[PDB]
Amino acid sequence: QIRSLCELYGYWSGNGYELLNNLWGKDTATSGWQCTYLDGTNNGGIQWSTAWEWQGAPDNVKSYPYVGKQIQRGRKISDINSMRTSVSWTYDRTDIRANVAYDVFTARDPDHPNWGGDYELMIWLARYGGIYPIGTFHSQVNLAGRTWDLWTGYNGNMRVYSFLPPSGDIRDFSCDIKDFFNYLERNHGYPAREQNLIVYQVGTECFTGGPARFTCRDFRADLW
Ligand SMILES: OC[C@H]1O[C@@H](O[C@H]2[C@H](O)[C@@H](O)[C@H](O[C@H]3[C@H](O)[C@@H](O)[C@H](O[C@H]4[C@H](O)[C@@H](O)[C@H](O)O[C@@H]4CO)O[C@@H]3CO)O[C@@H]2CO)[C@H](O)[C@@H](O)[C@@H]1O
Repeated sequence: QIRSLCELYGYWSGNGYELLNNLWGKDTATSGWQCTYLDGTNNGGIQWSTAWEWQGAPDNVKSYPYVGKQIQRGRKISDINSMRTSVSWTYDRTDIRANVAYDVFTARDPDHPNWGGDYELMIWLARYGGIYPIGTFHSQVNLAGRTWDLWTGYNGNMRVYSFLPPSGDIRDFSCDIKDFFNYLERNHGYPAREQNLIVYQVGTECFTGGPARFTCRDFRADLW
């Protein structure tokens, strides 16, 4: 690896991207740790990985190490035409409580901190070990060439929309996240004209299990 980010909130940035050893829930663990590795910044993308083992509190996320596309504050979702992104990844085992997911926060306050927002949009590419997203099943949705189970609910005051694979995982994926926002704007009253983009990330929420290793063979993200 080029860089080893094994500290709590170990951080790298470059080429318009950032990487964080985001162990935000680790104090709920009874044992374990996690490191995030920058493997490469080849071909306009990021190659990275994270190794971990966690025990305790099986409904509590211990971490969400991520790669993020850096963005300028104050961009209304309605004024973003496209959020084209692709990811290729593997997990070395699936007998773990973990996901792989895109995470996007928006807020009416353009200076909202990066830990949350008024709304959260997740796109899950894996759902291992019997975990659930926030909330309850809403409906099925056709986007990005696939069918999704949309779940909705609240984390505090924040409305969370999670799009899940009905079956299996999706280890090679590409989409335009604006298709997902546009769907929410039309059918869920999502106030895109009032909401500013806060973060634009992909990573893995880790609950329990391991030793496990997530490898992101390639990540790219753009927005116009
Ligand atoms: O909290 C600040 C922290 O947030 C991090 O971002 C979180 C979002 O806050 C969060 O909404 C979301 O994590 C979800 C996860 O997707 C769900 O699978 C999980 O569901 C739990 C649920 O909470 C329980 O009630 C239920 O019984 O069990 C299920 C699991 O089976 O809930 C969590 C939130 O608790 O996604 C984001 C990534 O972790 C930020 O990354 C960080 O910066 C912030 O400090």
